Amino acid sequence: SMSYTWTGALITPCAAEESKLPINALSNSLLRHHNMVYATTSRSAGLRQKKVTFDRLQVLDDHYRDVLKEMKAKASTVKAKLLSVEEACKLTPPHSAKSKFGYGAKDVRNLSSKAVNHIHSVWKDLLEDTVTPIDTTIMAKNEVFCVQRKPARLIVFPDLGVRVCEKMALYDVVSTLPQVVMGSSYGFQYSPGQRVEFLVNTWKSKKNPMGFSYDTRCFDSTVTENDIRVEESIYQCCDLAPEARQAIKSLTERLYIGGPLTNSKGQNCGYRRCRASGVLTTSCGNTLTCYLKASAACRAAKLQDCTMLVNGDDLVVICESAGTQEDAASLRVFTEAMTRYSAPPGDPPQPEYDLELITSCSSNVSVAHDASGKRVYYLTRDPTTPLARAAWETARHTPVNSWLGNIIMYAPTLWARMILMTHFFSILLAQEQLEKALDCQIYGACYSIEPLDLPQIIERLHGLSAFSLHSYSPGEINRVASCLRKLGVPPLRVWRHRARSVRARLLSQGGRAATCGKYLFNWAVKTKLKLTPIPAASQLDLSGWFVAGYSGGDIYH
Ligand SMILES: COc1ccc2c(c1)S(=O)(=O)NC(c1c(O)c(-c3ccccc3)nn(CCC(C)C)c1=O)=N2
Repeated sequence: SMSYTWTGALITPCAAEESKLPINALSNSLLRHHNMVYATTSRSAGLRQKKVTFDRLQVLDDHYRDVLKEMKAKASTVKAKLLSVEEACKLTPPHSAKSKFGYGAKDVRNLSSKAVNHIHSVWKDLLEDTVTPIDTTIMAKNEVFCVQRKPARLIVFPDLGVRVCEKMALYDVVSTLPQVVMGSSYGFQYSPGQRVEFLVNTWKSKKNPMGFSYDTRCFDSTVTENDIRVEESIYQCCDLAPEARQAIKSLTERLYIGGPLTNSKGQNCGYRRCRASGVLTTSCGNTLTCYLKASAACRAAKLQDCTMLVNGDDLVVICESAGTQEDAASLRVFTEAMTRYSAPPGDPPQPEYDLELITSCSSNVSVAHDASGKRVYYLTRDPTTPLARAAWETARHTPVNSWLGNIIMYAPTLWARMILMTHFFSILLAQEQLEKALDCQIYGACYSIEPLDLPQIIERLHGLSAFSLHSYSPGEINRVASCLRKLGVPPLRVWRHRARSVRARLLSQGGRAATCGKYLFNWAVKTKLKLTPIPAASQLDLSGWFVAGYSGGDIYH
């Protein structure tokens, strides 16, 4: 069937949207080429509608069913708990979109009786009714990039009351099942370093390693009614409370499979027969589905000792080469299979023979050296989007603070230590706002984070190594440098200078601020202070930071 059908009503915005980067007194210290940075808006959603709208054919064979049966056997070992209304309420982000039934995110969080009542009545309707399509809102995401212009991405989500019910029903499943079904292929169980560890061990466990990422064209749109029912039959394999079995079947029929789309104004826009981007099971379902399809395809294309790493719609395979000609021909077959399974490619896939060239989850493995001279592997990416967003966040307060997320996930990197950290700690000092907790996203989930805790976080996730890395590779250095010429970011000798000031200012405050100066900015000085383990390190509740994926699933931890 058709992924979408459209009545012709436009995708409308809530507030005014800004596409040109806002500029303040801090901007020029980061970025001169302001017109290179933009925010997508509802206004360009027609371009997106065009490309995500197509017909889907699907042809499922034995490799496909065999693997599905392998997955179900694992899922039948899983036991999920039905969350309480209160518990699901606590998992709602504070900035989550308000209900049309007259209550909001905070009324959910602080547990007001009006919100709890409506939620209960939504649950009860869910238990009694398994057919009635559930209303959803379609919006355009405001995201920020550098010119490469991309149309706004679409977000489709049900009402706040449904979103809470989803959590009651499925939060435990989507946190627990993916790991059991897909084992070490489940990308979201990994921190950055654990991911490098897995990619490196996988790579080097092959005689002659060949790897490739697979870029599906609009994964969401390629997901069919079949796919959604299949993944439901996977959820159903779990040991569940009778009320959870029921809610899951009903949410599958009324919501996950398809449903009407309403704009922010109340007008009807059309109908959806593919994955909704804004539901709880978005991450988990895409993952299970991508894995199911790629595992089968790898069999259909006779790939040798193939190892998969899956994150939502993001897929990378590492296997044994047969030479460039047989490798070239293996992937076309792999891609034909994926195509039959309704997962056609964007850019066709290309074999890589050097791990550092493999881009997956928008990151690559790279190498630098620790204080001992001991070669160390770490994860990095092209910093263009991180820096484009840092620019936006320099001038505008935002619901999610990506600069802080980028420091947590990309601490060992050159561009995150020398730029992100220097620039933003410089800003927090001027506002005296070091002690203030900020919101940031990790694998789709919102975390409230105190900047002063960064050293301990970084030590826990990356080891003291991360405060000592040096002699980065020429490929990494070049990309960072080339990215700065593009954006008009000051050269790295300026940031070193700024960082000496930023560090000394921090040392002066004493306490946590001086711990920040000592560890985050040790790189900046000629004669370095000695970095030992940190007393307060083993105090943070880092449980559930890298358990599962939650993107579009409206989750707060
Ligand atoms: C639609 O399916 C998805 C596919 C891929 C997804 C995600 C969803 S995600 O859960 O939004 N987060 C990430 C993700 C990040 O959010 C982030 C990230 C970046 C900056 C700030 C916070 C998180 N980083 N990486 C790379 C590092 C890890 C693979 C070790 C990511 O892959 N990737």
